Amino acid sequence: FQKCPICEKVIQGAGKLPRHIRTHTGEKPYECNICKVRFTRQDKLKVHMRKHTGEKPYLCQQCGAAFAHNYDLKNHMRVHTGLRPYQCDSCCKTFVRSDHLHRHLKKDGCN
DNA sequence: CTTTGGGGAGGGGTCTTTTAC
DNA sequence: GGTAAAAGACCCCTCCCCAAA
Ligand SMILES: [Zn+2]
Ligand SMILES: [Zn+2]
Ligand SMILES: [Zn+2]
Ligand SMILES: [Zn+2]
Repeated sequence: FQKCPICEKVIQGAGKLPRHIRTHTGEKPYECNICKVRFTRQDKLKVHMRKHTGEKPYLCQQCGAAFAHNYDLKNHMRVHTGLRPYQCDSCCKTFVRSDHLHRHLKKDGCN
């Protein structure tokens, strides 16, 4: 949509350019009034408030288990299916999180 | 020794909803 | 009444870090 005036990086998000250039300041305008811990963006503050309020919006269809994070629900699925989701296309190894697969590719030669 | 698994964080994208023109 | 930009809601990703395999 538009280009960053500082880092000259293009953002495809509509209206997300102000969000990007606000990170260069380093400010944390959003503050948790309970724990006095400040975050970078409003949505990050909102998910942090789930810790204090105890809300568990993510539900398992069959288990009924409630989790505060989407990935926690995804990990719970692995106790039902027993399937490790991420797979390396060359070394034929499996991983339980996406960054673990990325770490394997960068750090090791896979083979 | 290296590798794995998870917590917490920041950073971008898409869809929708509000808001300022 | 209409339009476009920003904010929200939620999604995804990787990185730093470190007990635990
Ligand atoms: Zn920038
Ligand atoms: Zn808090
Ligand atoms: Zn379940
Ligand atoms: Zn591999």
